[PDB]
Amino acid sequence: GFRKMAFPSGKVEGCMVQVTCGTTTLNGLWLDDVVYCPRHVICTSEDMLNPNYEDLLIRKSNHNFLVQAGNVQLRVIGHSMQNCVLKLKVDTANPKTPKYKFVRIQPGQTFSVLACYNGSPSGVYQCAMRPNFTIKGSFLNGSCGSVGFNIDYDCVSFCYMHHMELPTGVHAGTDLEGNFYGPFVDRQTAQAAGTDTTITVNVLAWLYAAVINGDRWFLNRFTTTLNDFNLVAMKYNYEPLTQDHVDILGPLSAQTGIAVLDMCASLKELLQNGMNGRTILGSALLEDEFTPFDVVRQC
Amino acid sequence: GFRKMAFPSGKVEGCMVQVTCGTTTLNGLWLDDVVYCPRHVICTSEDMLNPNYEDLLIRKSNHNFLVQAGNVQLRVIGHSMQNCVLKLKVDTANPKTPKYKFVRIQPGQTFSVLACYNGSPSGVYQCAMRPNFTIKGSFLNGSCGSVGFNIDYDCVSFCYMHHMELPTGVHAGTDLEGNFYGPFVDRQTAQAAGTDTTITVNVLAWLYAAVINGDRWFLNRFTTTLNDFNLVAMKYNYEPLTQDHVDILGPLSAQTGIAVLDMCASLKELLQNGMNGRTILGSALLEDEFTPFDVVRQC
Ligand SMILES: [Zn+2]
Ligand SMILES: [Zn+2]
Ligand SMILES: [Zn+2]
Ligand SMILES: [Zn+2]
Repeated sequence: GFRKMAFPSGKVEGCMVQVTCGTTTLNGLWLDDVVYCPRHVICTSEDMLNPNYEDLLIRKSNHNFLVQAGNVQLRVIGHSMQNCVLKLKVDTANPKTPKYKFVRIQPGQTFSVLACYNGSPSGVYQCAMRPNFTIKGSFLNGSCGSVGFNIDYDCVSFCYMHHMELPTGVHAGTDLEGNFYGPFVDRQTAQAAGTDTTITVNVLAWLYAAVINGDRWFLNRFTTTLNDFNLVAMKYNYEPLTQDHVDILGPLSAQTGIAVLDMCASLKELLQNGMNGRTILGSALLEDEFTPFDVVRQC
Repeated sequence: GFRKMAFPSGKVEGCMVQVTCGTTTLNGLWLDDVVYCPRHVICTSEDMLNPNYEDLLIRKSNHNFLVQAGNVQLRVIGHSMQNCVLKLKVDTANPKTPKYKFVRIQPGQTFSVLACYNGSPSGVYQCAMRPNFTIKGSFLNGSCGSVGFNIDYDCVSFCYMHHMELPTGVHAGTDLEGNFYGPFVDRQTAQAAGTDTTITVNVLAWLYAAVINGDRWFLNRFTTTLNDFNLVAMKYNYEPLTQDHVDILGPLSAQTGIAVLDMCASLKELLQNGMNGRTILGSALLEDEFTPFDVVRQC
């Protein structure tokens, strides 16, 4: 069978802490002797309208930051602002610190989010960095500081920290060095996401998953070319397909005996004719939040 | 926002072990001094055509069972068959054993699956016990023994262990005492799932989630009665709605200001008119794998 699957979240659960500074409380990421959290923990609600973060951070010293792991306080002994994240140096290294790296991921790639509330993990789900650098997530109040990650079996690649819901109801945040994905700033003002487009190479990987799992009704007797496939992609706001994308689809092509362009042709007719009320892998729409790697691990 | 969300899987990752007995290797659940796994670990491929499990298990002693946690062997010192599960008593209690209970869940309830391969957690996803007591999962070879669970913040309720893919491609397994959900037996023969029906109370909870999250186009100016709502339910293979279901939807009703029957009326027109190509919460079909409790925790 085939489902949207997150990585196991244990190695990250042991890294989540609660951070308070004033009445504002959000989640933090404790790795070695550093806790990472979004800087707007130092902001009141009024502050968020137009924050001068350097100035706000000057009125704050170490003892203003309340870092808690379960029922234990960690003594802050140094604070820094790296872009939009606060680095709270503390006295004790996290004993549960896995091997980890910080990676900025690319639009179209997927990661797992450990959704947290006041330092407590509440749930885990898989999601994708939309092309317009937003994510469609699930972030209640106090979920700020929740991190996105991938696990390549030994170490945790941290790639996301949640900072904001935007007026569209969609989600924005940073890498773990504090740089926003996309044009967003951690301020409570109007901010456009811009047009979001379907992750074409992912959609194709899904169809390949479908074929592997027995759903192959959408298979056609036509074929197509890449440029003419892309002429329909632009029409239906799909990312243009490249030869790289064709190569990544290679192993799925080599398993299904279905050439990439032949799949591009069936995708073409689904886009120009719709899906007629039928489903692929139990979805009535074209699914773009599985990378070719995601599909491969499930097959 | 709103996504299908699994529980944090750390407390379960530390319980997964690998079990071998012959060339057959699957996953096990190590809690206190007991490892639990599906009994057909004692079966060859030939055995599975018509296994006499008591007889097969007699030819097996303790030293035939290879129980491994990462790179450590656990000495088996007693073996039992409880229904369709093997209870491998071992010498060392699992140090990471959380507080846990074994619960048999009810059709329509949801749980998280920690999908594993040879004792290693590979991913986690949320799913529902379909009314016909199957689950639509993601189970590669060697995923047998993977467990389903809920976490009620302190203890892990284990409710599922995967035993079988059926000829439909759908999934069947047992509670942790070894009793199949549904009419299925751990034998490689033809086995019908029977007609699967939509989990009506869940679908309604989803619409309530949708309303809360801003999608409310499906709201109508009609209303309806419960029996006439159910007269359309039977037509579209939906579980009949009861007063209990209405009560569970209560808090969502009290939050949305939308009476349950008014929602049942909008559901009625979606079932008899379809969804016209639009989406609710980004789905082009009616979603039934969120309980009212699932929706409530996300709101
Ligand atoms: Zn925030
Ligand atoms: Zn690594
Ligand atoms: Zn098996
Ligand atoms: Zn409990």
